[PDB]
Amino acid sequence: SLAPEDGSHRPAAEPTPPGAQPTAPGSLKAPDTRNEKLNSLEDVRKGSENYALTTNQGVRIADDQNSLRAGSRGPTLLEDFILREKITHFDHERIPERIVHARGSAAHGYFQPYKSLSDITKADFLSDPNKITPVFVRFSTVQGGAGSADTVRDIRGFATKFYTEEGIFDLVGNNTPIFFIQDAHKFPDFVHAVKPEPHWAIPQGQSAHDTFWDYVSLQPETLHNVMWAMSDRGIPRSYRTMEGFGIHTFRLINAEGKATFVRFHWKPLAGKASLVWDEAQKLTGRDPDFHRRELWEAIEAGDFPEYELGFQLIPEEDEFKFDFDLLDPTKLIPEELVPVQRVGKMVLNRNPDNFFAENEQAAFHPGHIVPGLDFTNDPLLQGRLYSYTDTQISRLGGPNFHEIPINRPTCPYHNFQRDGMHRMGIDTNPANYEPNSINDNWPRETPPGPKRGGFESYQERVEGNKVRERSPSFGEYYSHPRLFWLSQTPFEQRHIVDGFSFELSKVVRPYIRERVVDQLAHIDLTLAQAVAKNLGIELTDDQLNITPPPDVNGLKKDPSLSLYAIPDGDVKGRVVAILLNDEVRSADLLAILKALKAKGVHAKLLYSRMGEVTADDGTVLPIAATFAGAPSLTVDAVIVPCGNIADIADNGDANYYLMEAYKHLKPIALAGDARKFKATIKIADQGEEGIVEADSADGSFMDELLTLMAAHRVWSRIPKIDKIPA
Amino acid sequence: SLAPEDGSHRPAAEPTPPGAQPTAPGSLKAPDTRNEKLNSLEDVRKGSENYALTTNQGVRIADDQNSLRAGSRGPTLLEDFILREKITHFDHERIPERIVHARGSAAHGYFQPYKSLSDITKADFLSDPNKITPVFVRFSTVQGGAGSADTVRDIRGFATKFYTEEGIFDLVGNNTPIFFIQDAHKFPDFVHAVKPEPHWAIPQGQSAHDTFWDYVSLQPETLHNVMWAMSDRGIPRSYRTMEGFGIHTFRLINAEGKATFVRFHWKPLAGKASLVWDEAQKLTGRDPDFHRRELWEAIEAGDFPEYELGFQLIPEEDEFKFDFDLLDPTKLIPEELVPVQRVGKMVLNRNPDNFFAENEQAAFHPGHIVPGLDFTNDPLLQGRLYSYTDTQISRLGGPNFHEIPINRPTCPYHNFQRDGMHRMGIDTNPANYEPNSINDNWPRETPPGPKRGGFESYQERVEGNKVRERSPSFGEYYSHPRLFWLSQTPFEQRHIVDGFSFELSKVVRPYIRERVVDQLAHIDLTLAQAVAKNLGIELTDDQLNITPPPDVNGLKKDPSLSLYAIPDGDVKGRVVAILLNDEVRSADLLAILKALKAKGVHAKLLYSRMGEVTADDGTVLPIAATFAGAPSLTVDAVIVPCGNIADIADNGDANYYLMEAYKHLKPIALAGDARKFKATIKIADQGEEGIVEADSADGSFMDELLTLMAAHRVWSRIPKIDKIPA
Amino acid sequence: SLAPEDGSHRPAAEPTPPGAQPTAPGSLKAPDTRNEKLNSLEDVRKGSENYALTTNQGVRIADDQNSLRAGSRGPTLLEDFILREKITHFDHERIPERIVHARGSAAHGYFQPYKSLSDITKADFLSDPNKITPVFVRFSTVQGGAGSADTVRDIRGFATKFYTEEGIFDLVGNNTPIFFIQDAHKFPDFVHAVKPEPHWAIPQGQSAHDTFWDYVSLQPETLHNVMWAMSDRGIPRSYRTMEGFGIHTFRLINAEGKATFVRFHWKPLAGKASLVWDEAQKLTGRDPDFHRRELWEAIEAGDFPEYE
Amino acid sequence: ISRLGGPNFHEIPINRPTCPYHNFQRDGMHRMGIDTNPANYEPNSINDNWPRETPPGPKRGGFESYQERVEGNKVRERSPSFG
Ligand code: HEM
Ligand code: HEM
Ligand code: HEM
Repeated sequence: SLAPEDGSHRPAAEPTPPGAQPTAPGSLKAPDTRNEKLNSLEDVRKGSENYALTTNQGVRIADDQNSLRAGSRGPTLLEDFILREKITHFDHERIPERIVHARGSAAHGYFQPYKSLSDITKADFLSDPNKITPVFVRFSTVQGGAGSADTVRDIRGFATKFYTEEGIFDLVGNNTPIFFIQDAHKFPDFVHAVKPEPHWAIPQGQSAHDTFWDYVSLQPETLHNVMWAMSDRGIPRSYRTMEGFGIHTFRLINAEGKATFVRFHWKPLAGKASLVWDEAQKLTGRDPDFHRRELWEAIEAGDFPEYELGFQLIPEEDEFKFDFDLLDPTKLIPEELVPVQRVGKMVLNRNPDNFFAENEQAAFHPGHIVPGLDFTNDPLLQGRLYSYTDTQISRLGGPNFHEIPINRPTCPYHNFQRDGMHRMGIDTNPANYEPNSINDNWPRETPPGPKRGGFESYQERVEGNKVRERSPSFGEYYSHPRLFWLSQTPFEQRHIVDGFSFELSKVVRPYIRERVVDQLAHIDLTLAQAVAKNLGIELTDDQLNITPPPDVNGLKKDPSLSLYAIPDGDVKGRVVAILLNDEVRSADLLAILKALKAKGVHAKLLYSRMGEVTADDGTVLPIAATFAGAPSLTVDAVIVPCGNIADIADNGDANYYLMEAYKHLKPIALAGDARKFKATIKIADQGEEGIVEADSADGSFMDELLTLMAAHRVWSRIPKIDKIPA
Repeated sequence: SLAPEDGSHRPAAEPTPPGAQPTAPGSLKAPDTRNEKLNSLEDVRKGSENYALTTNQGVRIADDQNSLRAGSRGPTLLEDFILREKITHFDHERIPERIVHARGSAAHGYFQPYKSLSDITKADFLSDPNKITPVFVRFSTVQGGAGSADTVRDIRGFATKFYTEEGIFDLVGNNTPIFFIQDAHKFPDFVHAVKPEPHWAIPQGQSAHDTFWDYVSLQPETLHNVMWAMSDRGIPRSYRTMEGFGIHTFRLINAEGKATFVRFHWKPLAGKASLVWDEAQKLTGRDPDFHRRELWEAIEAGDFPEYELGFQLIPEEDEFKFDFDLLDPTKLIPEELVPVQRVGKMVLNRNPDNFFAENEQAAFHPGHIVPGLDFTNDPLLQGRLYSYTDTQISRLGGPNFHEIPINRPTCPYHNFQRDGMHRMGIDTNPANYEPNSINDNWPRETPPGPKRGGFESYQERVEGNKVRERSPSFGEYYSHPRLFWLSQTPFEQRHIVDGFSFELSKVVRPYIRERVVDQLAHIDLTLAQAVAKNLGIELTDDQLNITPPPDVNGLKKDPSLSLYAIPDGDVKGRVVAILLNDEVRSADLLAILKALKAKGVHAKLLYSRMGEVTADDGTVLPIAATFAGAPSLTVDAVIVPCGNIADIADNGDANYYLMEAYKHLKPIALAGDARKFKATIKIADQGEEGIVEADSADGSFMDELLTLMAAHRVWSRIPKIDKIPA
Repeated sequence: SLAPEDGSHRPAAEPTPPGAQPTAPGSLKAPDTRNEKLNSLEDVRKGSENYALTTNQGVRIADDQNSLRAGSRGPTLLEDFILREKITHFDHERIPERIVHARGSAAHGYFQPYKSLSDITKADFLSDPNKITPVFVRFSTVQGGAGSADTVRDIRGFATKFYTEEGIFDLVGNNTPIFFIQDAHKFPDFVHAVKPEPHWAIPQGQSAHDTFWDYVSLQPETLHNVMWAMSDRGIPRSYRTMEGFGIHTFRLINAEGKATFVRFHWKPLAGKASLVWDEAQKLTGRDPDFHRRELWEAIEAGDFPEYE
Repeated sequence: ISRLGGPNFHEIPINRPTCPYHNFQRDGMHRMGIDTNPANYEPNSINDNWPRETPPGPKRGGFESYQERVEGNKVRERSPSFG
């Protein structure tokens, strides 16, 4: 039952493009990629080659194919301890998934700051540009279970665990800069409304159902993050191509004791990019693991996810200087008013070895801060501080979840806590309490100070009566959705209209749709009217006369809110499909592959069957996938070289591949006789912006395609796609 | 610094006698003691001296005395993550106790065979007299909770984990050679009957209640082990002075495939010794931790518990040679018929560092066997095989309880099991199934063989129908109880009678007592009449005429069944109380301590207050405890030196000390005017056997006392003790 | 039939003095003692007389004495679903004990006010003397495990659950009027110092050990409750003869919104009474269930524990 | 047991039998039924041995396994008839 004689079962332990080798555990794929956290996990890494199969008690197994029975056709016997331990472990494999963010994908990496930030914070991980901090990052969706699809419309989580010399700091953020609700007390109501409805547990991974829109229509504080979710921000192309945000205002505390308010940002160095709805939704069917796969394969290829940490900083004396409350997590701070200061870079450069042990069991919690940081009274942040530790208790089995290897600090940890389920650490301290004399009071408290000090809270003044009451300053719900709307390009606005229209069409109770449209009329009447037209709703005279909400501190738009208004495209790590024929013109394929290689763009060679085809010069070309098996959904652009085009000219899958790519706004390039495919996408002979065509592939043809790919999608084609049957 | 300036907070890291120093974690008390398992635990041992106090995430704490509040008389705030982590861990410290044997005391040690047993077993741990195998041993009671008392009347558990090079072997035995029941189906019934009654949860630690004796009276198979429990075997002096037994017949399998039946024995090298019932019972009140303390203090003193492993071996062809079924766990194999062959020595030489992490979390299970051993169809053993894996699941939190450090093998273990709560090992195998080609099928099965082979079951023939039926050969209940009863000394018989008499007097429903007396009359009429007289019950003419059961294979006694018939007294590690007065004669004390020291016997110097006293010659004498503080129950003998005897002659506690010791059959030695105490225990002037007396405490005064100690207790005193008001 | 012909296996369902009859579940000893909470539990009470022995799935069992085997001296078979269920249930009977107060004894009863307290509180259970509120009360020690002894020297817990028409109110108190420490951040340190020491898990049920006195010596705020514990308050004669206190100042709030500060007390109508030390210590050996037994038997006798 | 939290999963409403169920099993996490039987073991006399075993019969009888003949040696072996 062995491996093939040629060694082809084992992936090369070097960087390789997606599809070139089977994927593997990180420590086998990239054994030389190290950091202090990855090294610390070596105590618990288990090999396998050359080892005997055993029970968990170390007894070697002779026959792992059969249960013990009284005769070979007889009953199974109770005394088969080998069968019993294997089946017992299997029967207890599953642990509860996370209440929210159950679907997620993670990797290891490292961070380092660009310069010391000691004038604004004493946090050790930001004190020295040459001090590197290992990280572990998990990206997630919010609503769906751990077996749900990746490219759903949803907010995404972006959680980073920094293993610092002064403790673990978890920055537990999302990919939009606000949340849906203002006070943690409402979190279970909001989550219950977006999650599958309770009688039948439908729908998975979707906010397109009555209960979500019922809640939104009755809680207008949700409308800002709803706008984000209905835009193409809700359907990122990759976890590499979305922004992150801590949402809450936190504090930085320097060695002099000065507090500065801060909001955290991650900027993707691969740039911002999103799918379009129909593409996203079909990809949940054709590849429900698309983002998990893309992240893993980018790290294997050396296309490491990179992100810049950024801080918006506000001095303490400017707390009340905006027209919204800084402590309101439904409000963003526009970068036109407070710029994001660049702070450091994070690089994700190694995949885990075992998804369950490292990803599934990782525990992130925003209460895990370090000296030099502090909280604020944001009432959503305040309630989060209760929930992360308590949940990690039923999910991970007990109070020792910090001893699960992925969660362990790499700095020292010593205290008087003892026992609890699955206790690993064996304490030798004669004392388990303090103050004690019997161990000379060790381990000891440490006064706060500029470095290596004990944690002390910032001594914020508190004055008020004990109340359950929302601050009046939080009761403004429409100005930030309007600012967002007006900062989007015209095509992004169209996609927001379509996202609300699609979702509310799936709400069965028509009055809920009408109440959402009335909320939209309080944001922008153009938006309201465009959604109402798709729902066959007519706005009333009163609704047409609602006064628009005020500008946000004088702003009419802020272009940093748009994905696309400011070009930021980076083609390295993108992928093109190359549709082969049985006699490819090898000069075209040479020119194509050379130009893609120079820009770090990968190729996938597709055909109508698997195996190999031979080019005109004898080059044998292995086929990555069939046209049906790896649809246009999964690539960024499509190139069709010349050769024997008659082999594929009448193939329905090949023609549909181009039609889907065209409808989804992807760049298409056709060389030579492949130009006959222009006819299937039912447009021009003089050509069209977005379709690169030439007698042969070459420097100029590839340059033009690569420039298209740098702009991500061909937005100009939008009006030509409603007629295409695809 | 809170430690005293003179360093007297820290115990000496060297062997010291009981009470000389405070006790400590084993690796701090005996850092030079090692073995392969202790060395492998080093990676999870945590120190304390010189480290900062932190959260579990490694953040240094500055103030561990106060919660975060809004003003120093204000409400506590939810953002106090340091308080929250500390209270959350504490809130979750407890795990379920074991269903039975919840009260237990454990130690590390090692085992070595005296010679290779390869002719009868291929078990690696028995293959070489130079091969030393680490062990971890837990002794326990059965019925009471983890917080119940040590010196109850009960069966004791004796469980040994051997960390072999071919797997963990757990020998999970008790301190009697049979069990109460024949088939595992009845275990919940028996245990429910012995355990506190379900309406009110009384009594703890005791079988002296209606439900236990109701079950016994209805299930005469229980009578053999009940006889053992009612004897002084139910009240051992120490875990170091009891026997252990595997109970079941197992098999040894050699390299040629030959099976030999085997029953396992532990022989205590300190000899056999037990308390008397009134002493045991009072000790549960004065020191409920007396056996746990004694085991720990013996190891800290260097009085290491030592046991010889022995095998009773029966050839396969002798399966049916006895009057009873070898597979019946209510029958013993008399050592007159099959002698115990010595196999090796186990020495327990290190205490744990942390009781919870190493004792509470240890998991022993008799299904953990290694190549060279195998099971038999004993129907109690068969059912045990189901129970120990399952229970260790709710108890220890999941299917990865072998990764808890004390449970881990020291030999390699590799397999395709994955996940489960609290998974520590991070598997790098590309495959999690076999057969596989992707990892060339590793880890791989191993054929059985003479050494280092895979486990294969012995191919025993099975023939019969699927039935729920007890074998007729098991249906004999009285002959082994009678052999036991006949093998006892007269004083041991008297204690058995008194054990039954006391227990049945606590049974509230009189017919249950009557039904039990009827079962006794099927064993031995003398026994049944003596118990009946104590209960005011008169035997009928029919009961007086029940034919005794037959002898066992012609035996009418076997002295190996008695604790005391064949003297095996060791005094090393025993303890003597020395009662001081305010002006002790130093020449007496010097003599006493010198002789005790030469024989390895400990002393505790007692008085009517703490502090010190001064001898006649000015020597300062440190007092260990007061008369009331360390009662006679806790020592093996009592010595009173001369001096100012009028200081203590009318001290009620000093008098009571001697009466208690006397009642409990302990040797008592009186020097000089300490002979005035004869009147308080009613001793005549010619003296009496068991009271050592003289003008001073030498020539042969110490030799006579140490001779009485070697014989444990003064049995011949028993007729005199009923008069003494104590 | 295994019961004796004369029926002396079954205690009479009428009050009887301690030792006169075997003790029995409450609903069999006193079937006509009722309150709203005891009546609401009727849906989950299960009987036994005249019913067949079954699996948990309702399958009747024919032989509850033997495992299924291949021949009557053969190996046990994995298809024995009856054995498997019965052993699986037994293997999971235990749950974690309480972190503190693990040893306790409980009874049902009821509470009634002497007068309407509406001028000081709007709490509905205090609003009318004819309003009866069921209670369930658990008394406990603090340090020992659930199988430790009753007459140790310790603080005792006195916890009452009031099943009111406006919600459950739990009054979770002890038998002395203060506690050992000031701020909850220190609770795990104090409890760890009083509990059995971590290396060897001794001593059970006792504060007479180095780490407790270490902490006391270093934390003089403890000294007041230590005084109480070393007095005979630390060794009550019975749960019926000790006082109870909520310890903390709470607030009462009336219908006008006025707050009054309040501390809560329970006064034993049987009076206050304690053991002496040598008697208490010896009793932990002769009857470690002494307090649990005394409470049960007092109720079976009609000597109901009463507290104001 | 691990999925549903303990050995009393039969008392979760959807899993409950609609016929009678009585036995001597007790306790476990999440125990809903409050047993009033003085006995939690059998054989017992203190409750006249109830609940009681029921012999097999044509209707409403105790379960008994069919007495199939077993013959062979203790082996980990796939029957050749399955190959
Ligand atoms: C700004 C608003 C919030 C953001 C950005 C946020 C972000 C996230 C992210 C990214 C995760 C997944 C961490 C991972 O990958 O494992 C998560 C999990 C969780 N969140 Fe939050 N969340 C927010 C609000 C809240 C609120 C208000 C609560 C409850 C009061 C909460 C309770 C949870 C819980 C229960 C989990 C599961 C944690 C676990 O099992 O380990 N979240 N959150
Ligand atoms: C010969 C008869 C038996 C002997 C000598 C025996 C011995 C022991 C001993 C010494 C322990 C304590 C191990 C330790 O110190 O942790 C124990 C625990 C246990 N026994 Fe047995 N026992 C016997 C029969 C049974 C049977 C028939 C069953 C169930 C079918 C059973 C179920 C258990 C369970 C559930 C535990 C607690 C295990 C744990 O939580 O780790 N015992 N037994
Ligand atoms: C005046 C001070 C306190 C008193 C009077 C008090 C009283 C009690 C009582 C009577 C019980 C047992 C309830 C029962 O019978 O089930 C109990 C249990 C408990 N107490 Fe407190 N206690 C106090 C302080 C604390 C503090 C400061 C903490 C933690 C910060 C705490 C945590 C606990 C916990 C964890 C249990 C176990 C509860 C359970 O498992 O159900 N106690 N306490």
